[PDB]
Amino acid sequence: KPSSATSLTDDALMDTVQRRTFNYFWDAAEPNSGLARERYHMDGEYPAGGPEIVTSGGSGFGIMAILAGIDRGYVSREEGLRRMEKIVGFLEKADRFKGAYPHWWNGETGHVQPFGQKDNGGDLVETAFLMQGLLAVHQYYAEGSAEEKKLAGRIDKLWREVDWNWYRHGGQNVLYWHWSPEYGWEMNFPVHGYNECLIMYILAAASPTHGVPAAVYHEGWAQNGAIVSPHKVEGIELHLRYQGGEAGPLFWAQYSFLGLDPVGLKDEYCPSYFNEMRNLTLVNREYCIRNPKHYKGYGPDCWGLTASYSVDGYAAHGPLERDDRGVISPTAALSSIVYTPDQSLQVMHHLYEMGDKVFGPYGFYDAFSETADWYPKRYLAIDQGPIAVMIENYRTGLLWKLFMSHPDVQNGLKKLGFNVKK
Ligand SMILES: [K+]
Repeated sequence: KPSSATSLTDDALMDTVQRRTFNYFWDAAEPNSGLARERYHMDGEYPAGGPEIVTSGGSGFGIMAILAGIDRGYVSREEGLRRMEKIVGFLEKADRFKGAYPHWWNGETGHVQPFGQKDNGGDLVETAFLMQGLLAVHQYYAEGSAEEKKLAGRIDKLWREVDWNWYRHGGQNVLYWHWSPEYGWEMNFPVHGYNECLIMYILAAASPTHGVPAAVYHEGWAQNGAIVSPHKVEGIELHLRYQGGEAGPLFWAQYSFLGLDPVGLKDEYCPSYFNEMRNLTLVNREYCIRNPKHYKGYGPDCWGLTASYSVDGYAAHGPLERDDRGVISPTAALSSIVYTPDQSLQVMHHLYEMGDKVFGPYGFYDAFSETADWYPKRYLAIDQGPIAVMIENYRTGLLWKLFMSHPDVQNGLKKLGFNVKK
């Protein structure tokens, strides 16, 4: 029987979450650039950087959330195209470093906003998240209007300009995260797996202009098979060697899989990316259900530990006592809806039922601690984007279908030894 006291259906709940989370990128875009704000605080207080700072990677997630919105008629095609034109216009004029983008710009100036003294140039991980988004928009518009196709061409030129091979630091068989015109290679961070950065290696192999040999992946990312290290965490099998420990924060299951489709995905180092990321999600869920630190509210209907704002600032929360600060981040469980739908939907209903303190005007706020009575009315692009995109991927497979249709992406996957058997 229908009633005001009966719960939203899953579909109406997901619709509502998607509309609001889309509105984060649509209504709360930085007005000058059109890009995703790194952070947005309903309380108006910004102790560690303002809302005018725009994030390259977060904007990549956001443009995918916006694609989802165009496809559902949240906004018109025409409105959608005008936004894409604005975003691409900014990218064509903002600071770039060997065709890669910085982590942050000031949206009002187009100039790099450093994090700390030496990280004032290119960030290739962020570039990779931006490009994963941009290549999906290219495919959405490849057979569109003359105007949409024009925009797609401008994206293809940005894509072509990224010099992935530069970031090998003199032709080494690995990718470095950063490069600065001023400080060069001093950040010195070669990127080895497993962590959130797979899509970087895949896009580097995919580039039809400044692409890298397969050796860069096999030796650099996978370290000649060292990336394979089967072990159990919370009684659950993980196949991969996780950087810095036995597992990691849940976003590692998510960022590189917004456009790259994990379903039926395999390569030399993993017989199913889907199964691995599902199990990572289940390790996270299991730690929260066990709740060894006796935090309030953890359980089957409330789990999900990842990097986010935290009671004492910002922390890389994860399913290990050391990393558990009593803070649940909605993006963790919700962005894993593709891997664990029933379980992620249980969390989504339960969080929605907490009301205003957790579910705000642009969707779920970043993080909360029931134990600490800590409920910030604050958002981050990088936590918001994956909720909208992964809900869509579960519902229609939109972003996967678009990304995976890109002929360069296909060639990069073939070159690295990936196969898809669904
Ligand atoms: K109802």
